[PDB]
Order: sequence, then C-alpha cells, then structure tokens
Amino acid sequence: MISSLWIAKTGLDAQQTNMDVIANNLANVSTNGFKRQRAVFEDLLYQTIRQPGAQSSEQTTLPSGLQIGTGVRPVATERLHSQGNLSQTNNSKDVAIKGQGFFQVMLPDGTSAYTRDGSFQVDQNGQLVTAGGFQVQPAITIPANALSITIGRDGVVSVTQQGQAAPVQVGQLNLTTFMNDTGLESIGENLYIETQSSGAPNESTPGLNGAGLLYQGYVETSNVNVAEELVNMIQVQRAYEINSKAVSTTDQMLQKLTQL
Amino acid sequence: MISSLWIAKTGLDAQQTNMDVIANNLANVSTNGFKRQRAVFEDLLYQTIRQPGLQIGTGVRPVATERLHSQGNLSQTNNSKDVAIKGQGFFQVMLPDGTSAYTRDGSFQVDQNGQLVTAGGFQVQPAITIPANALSITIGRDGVVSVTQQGQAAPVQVGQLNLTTFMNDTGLESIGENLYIETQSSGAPNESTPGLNGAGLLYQGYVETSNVNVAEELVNMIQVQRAYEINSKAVSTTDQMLQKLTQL
Amino acid sequence: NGAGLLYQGYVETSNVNVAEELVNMIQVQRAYEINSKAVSTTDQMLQKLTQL
Amino acid sequence: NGNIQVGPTGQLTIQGHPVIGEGGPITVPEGSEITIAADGTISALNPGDP
Amino acid sequence: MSGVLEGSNVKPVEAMTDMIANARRFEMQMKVITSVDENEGRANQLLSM
Repeated sequence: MISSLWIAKTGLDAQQTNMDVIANNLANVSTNGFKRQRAVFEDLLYQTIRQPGAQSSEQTTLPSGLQIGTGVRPVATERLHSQGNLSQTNNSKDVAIKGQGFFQVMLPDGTSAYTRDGSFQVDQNGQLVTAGGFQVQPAITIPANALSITIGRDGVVSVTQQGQAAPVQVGQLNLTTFMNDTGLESIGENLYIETQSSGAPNESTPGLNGAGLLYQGYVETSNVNVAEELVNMIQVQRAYEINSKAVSTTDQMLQKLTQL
Repeated sequence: MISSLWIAKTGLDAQQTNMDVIANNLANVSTNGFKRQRAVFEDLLYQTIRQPGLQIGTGVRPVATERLHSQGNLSQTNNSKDVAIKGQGFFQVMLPDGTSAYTRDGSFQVDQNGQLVTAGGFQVQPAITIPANALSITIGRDGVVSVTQQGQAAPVQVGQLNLTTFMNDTGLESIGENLYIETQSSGAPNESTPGLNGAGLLYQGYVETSNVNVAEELVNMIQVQRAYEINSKAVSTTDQMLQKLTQL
Repeated sequence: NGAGLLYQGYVETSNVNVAEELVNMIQVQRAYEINSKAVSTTDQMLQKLTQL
Repeated sequence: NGNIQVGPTGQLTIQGHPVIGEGGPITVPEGSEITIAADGTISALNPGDP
Repeated sequence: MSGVLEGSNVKPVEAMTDMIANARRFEMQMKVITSVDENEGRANQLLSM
C-alpha cells in the first residue's frame, strides 16, 4: 500500500531466495557429482521524477535527479561447475570424471539427459544403467559370467571371461561436452537436459577435445564448501532481520498516519 | 443520498475479502497439495460529468481469486501408499454420487476390500485392487502399481495411476475437501499416463506440501490492516461532514 | 518506438499516495465547514429581514 | 494557475488557454517527458530514444 | 455490472439550501400579505361620509 513496504517485500523475497539456495546446497553435501549454486541479484525499477541531464536555467544542466528506485529481483542462479574431490570406494562400477565431461543417459520417454554421477549398476539383462534405473548411453552390455570389469582411462570397457587370458572389449564409454555447462536444465535425479542456452551436445571420447579422464573406483563428491555456507547463513539472517526492521518502521509510520 | 460513504464501504469490503483470502492461505499451510489464493481487485463503474471531461469513481470490487498452480515442496512420509506429483497433473477420484473430482493430495490408503482410496475414503480410479497378502506395494515413476507376494520372485502388476491434465489449471472448481471438479473454464479433462503428453511423474513415499509462502501473507496482513484503517478514517470524515451539513 | 518493457511475474501496484490523501481529507472537511458557515450567516441575514 | 496540460497534438494549455512563450504559443513534440528548469526552459524527451 | 446495487442520487446540499430558501421566501410573502391587508382596511374608511 506504500512504496517502502513493497521495496522491503522485494528485499525479503531476495534474502529468502538466498536462504533457499543455501539450504539446497547444504542438503546435497553427500550427493555425488553435485554442483553448488549461487544466486545473482539486480536492481528493480527507477522512477524518473526529475530527469538527470535536463537543462535548468537555459545554460545549466541538472546532474543526478530523483532516480527513486524500487526493490531487488534475483537475476538467475548459476551453478559452479568445478571439479569435486575424488573419493575412493574401491568398486568396479564407480566411475569418476576428472575433467569437464558428462555421461549421456536415455530417458525411457525417448529423449536423452546428461549426468555426472558415476555410480553405475547392472540390470537383470546386463546393461550398464544409472542407480535410478536409467540406461546409460551407449548401451554397454556386460556378459553373464563376468569375473572382472575394467573401465580404462580412455572410456574403453573390458570384461575378463573364464578360460580367456585376454580381456574382450564390450563397449566404449563416451563423454558429452557443451559450450555452456551452466545452461543445462537440472531435472533432479542428478540429470541435466539440454537447453538452447547450453548449445548442442558434443560427443568426445575421454582424453581428447577436452573431455576428462575416467577413473575407476572413484566417485566425484560434491564441491559444496560448508564454512562458506555458515558465513552465508549469518548474513542471510542479519540482512533478513534488517529488512524486517525496515518493514516495522514503515508500519509504525503508517500507523501514526492513520491514528493522527 | 449522494455521499462518499459507499465508496469507502467498498474499500472496507475489498480489504475484508483480501484478509479472508490471507487467512484461508494461512490456515491451509499444513494441507498437502494446496495452492495459495490471490484475490484480484478491479474498480467499479465511473460517472462522467459533461462540461458546458471529468470522471468520478465509485469504489472497488473483488473480481476473481486465482490459485497459484506452482509445484510445491515434497515432504518424506515413509508410507508406501503416498505418492507426490512432479509436474502438472491431477489424480482422479470418484465421489459417491458418481461425478469424478480431481485432487492433488497424494496421501492414500487401502480400504477394507482392497481398493485405493483418498484420506476421505473416496475411491481413486481406475479401481486398483491390492491383494490381501501383499508384502510391499511399489508405485513406479510411470504410474505402474506392482505388488510383491511371498514366494513369487516377480512383482504382480495391478494397475496404472493415470493423471488427468487440464489445459487451464486455474479454472477448476474447488468443491471443498481438497477436491476440484472440472468447469467450463477448465474443460476437456485429458487422461494420460504419468510421464507422457506433459503429464507429471510420481514419487512414492513423498507428499506434495502447500504452496503458501509466509512472508507475503504477513506483509499483506500489515497492508490490509493499514488500508482498512485508512478507509475507516475516510468513513469517519464523511460522517463528520454530513453531521455538519445536517445541523444547518 | 517509445513503449515500455515487460516484467513477467510482477504486477504494477497502484499510484495512490496515502500521505497525499489524508492531508487532503483534513482540508476538505475544514473547507466544507467554512462554507457551511456562509450558508448559516446568509440565513441569519435573511431571517432578520423577513421578521421586520 | 501553473497546472499545465499537454494536448493530443502537443499544444501546452492552462485551463484550455494555450500558453504563450517567447515565440508565441508552444508546440511540444507530440508525446514527451517535459521538464521545466528554474527560469522556464523546457526540455522534451521523446520516448524510446536515448 | 453484476454484484452491485445502485442507490438513490438525492443530493443533500441542494435539499438543505432549497429548504432554507423556501422558508425565507414564505416569510417574505407573509409580510407582503400583511401589508396589503393593512392597506385595504386603512383605505376602507374612505367610504364613510
């Protein structure tokens, strides 16, 4: 009902959104292949009133007129695509990416998403799938009586059979790289779908063109730095308290205006 | 009698309507799958006075409340019978009289003869008949409800949970107990499997919480209180002016 | 051409200033009373005239 | 009475009387954010332009 | 417009001014009547002798 109250509402909304970003980063600390988010804010409208630059006194201009502004709006949340710390779990099926690549996965509805989480499983038919049951591309198939699975640093997959001293290559694990990795739309389940702001999927085997190198037995942990999150808690709390103080002051002013 | 009493009375009634909407939003902060309401105010007719150019207003009147159909947060219930919706879609539930309503509250139970029903006891269609000796009920992402039985090493398919999608989600009639009925402004209920044709996915063990943001409601309460005080002051001023007029 | 831009998800609020209207309500009431005194004074002037 | 209004075609009128400047009645570029200085200088900003 | 009822358009200011003016006009007319009657009876004496 009054301008200062709307501006303080926008400020409260921005600080709340910062709190959601912090909480989302914290809840996914243990998530493998997670990237922390950071929100960016911009200024809202600026009422012109006295125009800065308009000529007063015929030969003297007016510098810096009344640019009364409105509150704040968050521009967007950008993910920090940096290399998370590698953790050794000693498993034949965990694959960790050390560079800037993505695994390609086919959703059963027909389209393809992209994931960085490398904890892979085997279905009843022998295909390499994600822990959510989504079949990784390409459809690397593992034989029935496998004794050991070796995923090399170039993405080649070998299976050691009984009675064969030489491993047999059963597939080739590729990495997908994009022009802009922040433009991928996160749909949950550690899955990204390609958008028009993220360019087009560039297939590359691991080691060339930039795709990273695949480590076996390692998992890429989340890059969330938690002490920074606590310091951000302290601010996101004071700033919210101060905006609420502004709301209270405007409320008192309106109350005295009403009471007279 | 021509006076400004009615103009401020409409303002008081509009602030009352806004406060009712805010109170309804706050009271349903614990309901699962609740969409917050926002009342839209848009002024009354204008009276034009002709010169030998000017228009005087009449007040303000509520037009229509809109329900915000954004995807609410999920809460973990640890019950195998509860399913939440990721995306836009509605569960279809059959009322006793025969007409089918549409709900988003995913807290379901199994009634005395099998059958999946909502918390109010109304059956969820299609008829999904759970066997008695079921050991674990699994509802897939695409709405396939499979049931495990002791012995058999493979789950048994029982039913499909279809989602009904409306092209205009806001126009559904809220009948009361967490149920919507289709209306002329939200016609053509499109039945689909979850995951295709724009239908949402299903998360088992989670329920969709309410959409009510708290800060907006509190600051809006502050604004409603102060505007109500302002309109009351205007009413008092008109009263005093009329009192001064009558004493002549 | 000279038109405005669109901010999706935001609604423009009213331009009314509450400090502007409440001060005006005070003067309108007082200007209303001072005019009513003119009617009362004119009536008293006419009332004595008919009584003579 | 300094309540100046802008006509549809850009004429400055006070209470329907066209205001007169140094060169006569004023013609304002149709549609413009008029700013008056401390001595009466009129500056017109056309929408859309810088 | 549906959901609104329109009231009367009687203006009270005009009504009050009309009542005051009507009272003051009635009193003046009473004064004129009194003067005319008094004149007639003064002049009715001219018929004697």
